[PDB]
Amino acid sequence: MASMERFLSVYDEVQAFLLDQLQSKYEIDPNRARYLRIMMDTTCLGGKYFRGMTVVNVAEGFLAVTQHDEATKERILHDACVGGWMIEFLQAHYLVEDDIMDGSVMRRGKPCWYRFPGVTTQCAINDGIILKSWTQIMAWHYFADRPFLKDLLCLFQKVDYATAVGQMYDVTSMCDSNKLDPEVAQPMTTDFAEFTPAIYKRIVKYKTTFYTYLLPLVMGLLVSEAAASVEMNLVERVAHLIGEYFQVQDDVMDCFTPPEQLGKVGTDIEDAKCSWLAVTFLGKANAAQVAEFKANYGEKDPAKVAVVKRLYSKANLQADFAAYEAEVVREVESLIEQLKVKSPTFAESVAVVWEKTHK
Amino acid sequence: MASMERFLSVYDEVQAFLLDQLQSKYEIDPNRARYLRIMMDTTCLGGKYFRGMTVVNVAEGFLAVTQHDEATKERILHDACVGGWMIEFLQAHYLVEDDIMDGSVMRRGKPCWYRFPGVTTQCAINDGIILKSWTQIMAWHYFADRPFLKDLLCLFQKVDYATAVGQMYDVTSMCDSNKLDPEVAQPMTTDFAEFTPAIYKRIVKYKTTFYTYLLPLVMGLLVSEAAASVEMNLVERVAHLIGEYFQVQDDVMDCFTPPEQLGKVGTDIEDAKCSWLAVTFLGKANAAQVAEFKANYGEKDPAKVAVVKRLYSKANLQADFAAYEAEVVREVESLIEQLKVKSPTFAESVAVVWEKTHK
Ligand SMILES: Cc1ccc(-c2noc(CNC(C)C)n2)cc1
Ligand SMILES: Cc1ccc(-c2noc(CNC(C)C)n2)cc1
Ligand SMILES: [Zn+2]
Ligand SMILES: [Zn+2]
Ligand SMILES: [Zn+2]
Ligand SMILES: [Zn+2]
Repeated sequence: MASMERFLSVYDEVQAFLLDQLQSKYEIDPNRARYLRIMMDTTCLGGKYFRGMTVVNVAEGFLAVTQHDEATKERILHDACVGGWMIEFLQAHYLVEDDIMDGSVMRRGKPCWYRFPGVTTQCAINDGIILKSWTQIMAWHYFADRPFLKDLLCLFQKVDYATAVGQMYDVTSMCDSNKLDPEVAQPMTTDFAEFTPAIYKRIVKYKTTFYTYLLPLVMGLLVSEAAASVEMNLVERVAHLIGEYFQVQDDVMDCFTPPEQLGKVGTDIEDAKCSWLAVTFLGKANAAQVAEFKANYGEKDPAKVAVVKRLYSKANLQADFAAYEAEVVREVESLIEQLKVKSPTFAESVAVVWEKTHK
Repeated sequence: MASMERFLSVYDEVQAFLLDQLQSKYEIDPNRARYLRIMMDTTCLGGKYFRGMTVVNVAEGFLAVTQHDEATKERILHDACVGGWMIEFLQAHYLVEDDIMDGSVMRRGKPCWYRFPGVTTQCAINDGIILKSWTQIMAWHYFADRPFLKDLLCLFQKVDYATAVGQMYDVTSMCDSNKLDPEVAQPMTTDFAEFTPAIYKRIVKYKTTFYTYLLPLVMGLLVSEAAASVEMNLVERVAHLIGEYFQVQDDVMDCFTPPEQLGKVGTDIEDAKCSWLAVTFLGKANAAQVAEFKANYGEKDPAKVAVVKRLYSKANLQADFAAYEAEVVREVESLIEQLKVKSPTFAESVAVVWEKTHK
């Protein structure tokens, strides 16, 4: 059976299971069941399933090199699908809540969930909450007597928290740390002294890399009972690296990719985002350019936003990007190499992820 | 050591642990640490700790009748405190998010967390997320090799989901189920055909009773390894009952308790809440009263809200309340009785909860 076909089938099974359990154990009525079904489809379907499918692809890899009965192969593949869906639903949770937090308009060329006329922020905050509880209902039901249950839940829990800590670093990234105070409305930074590579790297690592890269790879290993074909410090380093690279590209596209293709009008300039472009720009600008940057950044006035774009184009950031890219390629290949010692299968799955990321 | 003193001490220890782990493992900086410390104190302290302290009080009960070394007594009491705090933090999560959802103004005579000038909805949604992840960080750290870890996490997870399902029943309680549709803005009900005792009881059971009553009692039993001194169906029924009673009283106070004492201006009338008062009023009104109810309910126009209050006063709802109260007292005492078979200690703790609730 092809992997996508399995993964999509498992969605319909898990949806049926969750909705049926609401009826049999939570006294739900059909109209509310239908609301949550539509919620689930609208927030969880329609992407490329990179994160979910990685869990499946990692598991498929170990299946080729490990002796198993047929029924075990199926159980492993089914576990990989459910685990994959746990990450997609985790992602959907974060996307629903982030869009509300940020006052976002569109997501995947369609309106954000909270904007749907019969949803509203009042319901959508809680719909996002339910998405994440669904990930745990899946794990407890499907993996009830799996040996990996404890480790899986512990990992998931750590990644979730990292993500939320990351979101916090992200939403406060235009503030001066020394001014943060729940009592005092927060001004945007004037100096941009916290627009550094290290500070940037901290936001992306917590906000994105743990749930996008670390979680699917390690979940793959857990459902395959293969945590011992790898050096966990290595899997960490390579994920944080591929993950960083991922965010550099979406920081670049937020700026220089028409809103048609982005599936979203970019507002990193006007949100005064600590993006790779602003940081890298500030690491190479002369004094007159830094002053012009500061006079325009974080302003919706389209004219000021077109000034920030001008400065980035002028400053030749594509050269910095290709330099970054060359170094990331170096480091990723070296890490892949170090992964091949213990597992060529796992190293090949990390190679396949990095490819999809790069292209 | 007195129980409150222990419980508050354990707060300072758990706060220190969580903040220290952010620094040592999540690369946090001191100013963000201070933000989250203030967040934690402002959202989690200041209440009566009924839910948290019940876990402690249940555990104290079994300590009197069970042979244990001193070090075990302390470990059990310490576990009860941490578990208690897991419920307070769960509650804080729900209060932070509900206040945002509902556009609430005050909570405990102080502004809702999201209203604080240096917070904003953008941060407060995520602060609420962190509150709930903190409950899991506590459990995994403090209860890492406890035999009850699995059961505790499973229970907590079920209660959390129930609560979120409950919130959903609550936020959609003024809609007609047959009209719910994420595509179509939701009108308030015209007929009030879903303002029934059964429908009311469904909202309160999911929204409140699981986290407020079931969770503290069962968590008490789990940390005491005493799940076998009770009949779990009984503990369920008595909690759902005391819990329902709880909501009937706060539905009454939302209306007839000055905002000074409530710690919050009530808006159940103008939110068109399925409260006990509206339901009970509709179960006894004549046709002219139902029509007047319908012409005023769910409207901020204070004059219309004063009409709804008039109708409730006229309709003699206090008599219905005392009738309800007499029946709840009957049923609770009968359940206590059925609990005494297996455990007089547990039955006495359920007696102590019901007292605090009643008074
Ligand atoms: C585990 C994992 C996670 C994310 C990705 C990924 N995300 O976006 C892309 C493709 N973005 C190109 C088309 C610009 N690949 C791949 C693997
Ligand atoms: C386990 C648990 C949970 C809640 C309560 C409770 N809540 O509020 C009150 C007191 N409300 C009176 C002063 C009107 N008792 C008690 C025990
Ligand atoms: Zn965001
Ligand atoms: Zn972006
Ligand atoms: Zn509410
Ligand atoms: Zn209320």
